[PDB]
Amino acid sequence: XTHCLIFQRDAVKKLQFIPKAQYPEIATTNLAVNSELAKLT
Amino acid sequence: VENPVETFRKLIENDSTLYMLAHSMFDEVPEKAPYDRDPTTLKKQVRNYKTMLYLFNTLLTEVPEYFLRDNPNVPSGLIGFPFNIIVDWPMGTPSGRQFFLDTRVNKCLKDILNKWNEFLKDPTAQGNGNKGGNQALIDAGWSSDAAVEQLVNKANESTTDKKKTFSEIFQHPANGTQENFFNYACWDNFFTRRFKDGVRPVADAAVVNACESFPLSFDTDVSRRNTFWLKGTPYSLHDMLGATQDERVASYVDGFVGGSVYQAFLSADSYHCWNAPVTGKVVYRSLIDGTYFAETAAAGFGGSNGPDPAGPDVSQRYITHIAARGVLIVDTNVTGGAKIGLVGFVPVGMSEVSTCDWFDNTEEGKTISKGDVIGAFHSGG
Repeated sequence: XTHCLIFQRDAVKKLQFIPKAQYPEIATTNLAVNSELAKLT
Repeated sequence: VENPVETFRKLIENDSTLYMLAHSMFDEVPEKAPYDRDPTTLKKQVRNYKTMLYLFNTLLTEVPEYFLRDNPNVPSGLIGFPFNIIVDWPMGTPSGRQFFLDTRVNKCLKDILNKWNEFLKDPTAQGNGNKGGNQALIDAGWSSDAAVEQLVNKANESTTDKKKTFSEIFQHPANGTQENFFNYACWDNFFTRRFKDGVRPVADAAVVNACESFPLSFDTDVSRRNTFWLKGTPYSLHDMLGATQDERVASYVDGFVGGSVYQAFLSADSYHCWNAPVTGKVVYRSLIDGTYFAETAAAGFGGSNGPDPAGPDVSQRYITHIAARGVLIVDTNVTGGAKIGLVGFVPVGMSEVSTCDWFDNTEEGKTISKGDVIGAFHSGG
């Protein structure tokens, strides 16, 4: 297996996470490694 | 020079408290079905530590068995985890929880599982010819249609660019086919296999997924230190990052106060390597010794979500604070970086998948590029 990614408070203000990651109960499959997790806004 | 299973036997038998716990953690497992059998339901449940040790010693020269080939409908949570199968119900007892939190027990388990890893990395399968390691995989059922289809399906579930065959997805040695289990020389090479070029393209986004993994939690506004043992397991940065034992990480704990923690789970049939989630300069890297089979009280017998048939599955937030794990802190406020400050990556072991292997490109002071392979989990301690 398990792992965490940790982000700073000021950085989270600038980032849009994908919903499957930010709201994990909605996820039904793996996320693909190297694919988008968060983008700058 | 001593067999690490024998060192463990001596630890148990030469300490009165551990001797007590090593009986009580089995006595506290109910006699009645389904606990008369291990969680796979395929074998009787082990009821004493001597049988446990006998099996641990035997397992030192076994790869995990793909038991779903001949038993497709039984619980599959422990595919890959032969030690876990033996201790899964004991882990869920009050005495078992105490036993698997003992630092000396966990040093012994570390040494046993690392001896196991030596075998899993051995292309001879301990002296059975240059193909011994490969043959052990085939004998264990991994080249069956059931296993290969499972591995292919799991890889395809995360992408729209679906491939028909294992060989289009994962790198493996030359002349590999299903019949020779893709000529993987040993379990370790199969376990840490790489994707073929272009199968996992790096996205333009500032942050990409570091693992082929299933979202678990996303927590905002996390605290410096917290009561991670209470229901729901609030994250405790101070404990997770190891500021307990390394003052050098304490400034990074402070800098993550108010930040966000995202957590995701890697299944046994998923890719197990680690890829850089961001571009930046490594400013801190550590490995932290800890537990293997420690799970929550809620995950045990009488617990509100227990006993877990595949512990520590439902305890994943909890074990980020105590399990064998690693820490990487990347500074993205550098040339070529996304300028989103410091990003942390904390791989956390589960049971006998607890070898946290940082590749040399993550040495403190090096710059990693988003999408670079930077390490891997291995079966081991």
